[PDB]
Amino acid sequence: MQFSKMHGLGNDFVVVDGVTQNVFFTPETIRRLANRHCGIGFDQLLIVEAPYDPELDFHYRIFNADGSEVSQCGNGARCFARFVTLKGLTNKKDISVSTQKGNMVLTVKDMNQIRVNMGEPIWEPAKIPFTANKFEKNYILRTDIQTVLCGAVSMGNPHCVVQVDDIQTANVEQLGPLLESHERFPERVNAGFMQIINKEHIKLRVYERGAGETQACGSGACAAVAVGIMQGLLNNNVQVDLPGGSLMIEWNGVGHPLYMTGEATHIYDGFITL
Repeated sequence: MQFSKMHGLGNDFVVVDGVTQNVFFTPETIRRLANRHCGIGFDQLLIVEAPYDPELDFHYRIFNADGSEVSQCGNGARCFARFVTLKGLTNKKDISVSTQKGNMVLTVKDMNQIRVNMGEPIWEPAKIPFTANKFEKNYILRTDIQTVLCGAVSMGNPHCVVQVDDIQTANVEQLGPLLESHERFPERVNAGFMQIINKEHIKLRVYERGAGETQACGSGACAAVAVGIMQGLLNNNVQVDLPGGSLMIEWNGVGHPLYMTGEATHIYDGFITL
């Protein structure tokens, strides 16, 4: 079985062409391959599978180094785009791929960058879901250690954004878990902590629900910029500085989809029996 190693936003992946290969991994296998000393070594592994829908071009499923089939933050979306074109699985500049959570449209820019369409951010409280009387630009959340102000959005997963004085000293370790599993969030939520530098530049740290703080969470970057733009604190087209890397977020208000631009680098190709 042949594969290709790539990386983006501090995370290195192992992409596999499951469209022409009948591959199938089990938690064990993945955990074994994910081993940096006895395996291929990688943070995540995604498989390019055929979409059983004439509407979509491809379908893919990311995997945690643990072997669990994750599905959040739209990770490896650019790696999938770059891989799919490099190996010549398509020739279209615009690709419609689906994941465990809905789907998205990616476009390969001439700048070799990959622009992703995350659709329009959902604000309806009950549609996030988030228990709130009505929509507010600033919801008051109360935690055991303190009451905070935040914004709630939705790309497909629930998102809670909190502004901080300094990204490095943000009590993410304590507050993150507090917000992640809050009662006002029926299905938990992704707690994002962002620090505003300019009206077009912000630093952020996300605490993925059921996972915790990771290298980078695409979705989190989108949500952060959304509330920022809705709050009128950020301009359209904002750069997001995540621990793993940077991202170019674009959005022109309600009635417009939210675009997320980033890049993926191909390192090498490999072959492994079984």
